Amino acid sequence: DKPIWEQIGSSFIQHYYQLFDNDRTQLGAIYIDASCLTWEGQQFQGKAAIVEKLSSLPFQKIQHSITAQDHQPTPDSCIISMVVGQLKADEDPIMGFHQMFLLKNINDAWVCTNDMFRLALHNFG
Amino acid sequence: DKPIWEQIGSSFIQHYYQLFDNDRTQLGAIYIDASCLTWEGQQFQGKAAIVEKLSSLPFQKIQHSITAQDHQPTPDSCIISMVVGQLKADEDPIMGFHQMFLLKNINDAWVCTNDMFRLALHN
Repeated sequence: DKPIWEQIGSSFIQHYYQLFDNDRTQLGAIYIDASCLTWEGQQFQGKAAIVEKLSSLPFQKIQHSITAQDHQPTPDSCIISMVVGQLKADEDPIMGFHQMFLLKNINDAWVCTNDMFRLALHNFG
Repeated sequence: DKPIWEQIGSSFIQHYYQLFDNDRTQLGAIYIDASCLTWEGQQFQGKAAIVEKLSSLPFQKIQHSITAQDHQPTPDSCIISMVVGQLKADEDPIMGFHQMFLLKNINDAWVCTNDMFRLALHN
């Protein structure tokens, strides 16, 4: 009785972070040539540029934890998902993050066409 | 200047928060009948339900400030806008929030088809 979009969105999220936290050089499998990534405000178009950027991050170990995830179907048969959570890389402070994914079913598989990620900064005084 | 999707997206965000902060019962103006909202994990389907929920919020006045806004175009001619910010309702403590919008041009006008909102935790 759980909607298809929640089932698919939840499984996609789990798989994405599993790949991210263990071997991000293998993340291309979930993107396509026409994909777009926005990381910390910077945009990257196309699978090649996206995998290059993600693989390039100066972290040795990364772990994501999901606080909440919401999924909805969109008018063009896609699935849109919003994730709020925390992340811990190396010995950097744990920080919150927000991420959005748009999934489309192509060739009988759900892949990501749009990925937007932003890490929270702490507001100092 | 800014890419077309950032121009449209940033203008939509301004319209949405201006309506929320100044006359939220008129928020229907930026939705369509089939829009969907998930608010603090609860889903409100259709413009009627969405506008009733937002109108019903237990505060008289609210002000939002956007601390970061990111926008992307999609292959199917839509725009995704991702926002982080702070808000203050009446005399309550300032609270952080995250919101995401999916926009589509329907009947020659950009409108929101999907909206997700979450208040910042802070355990």
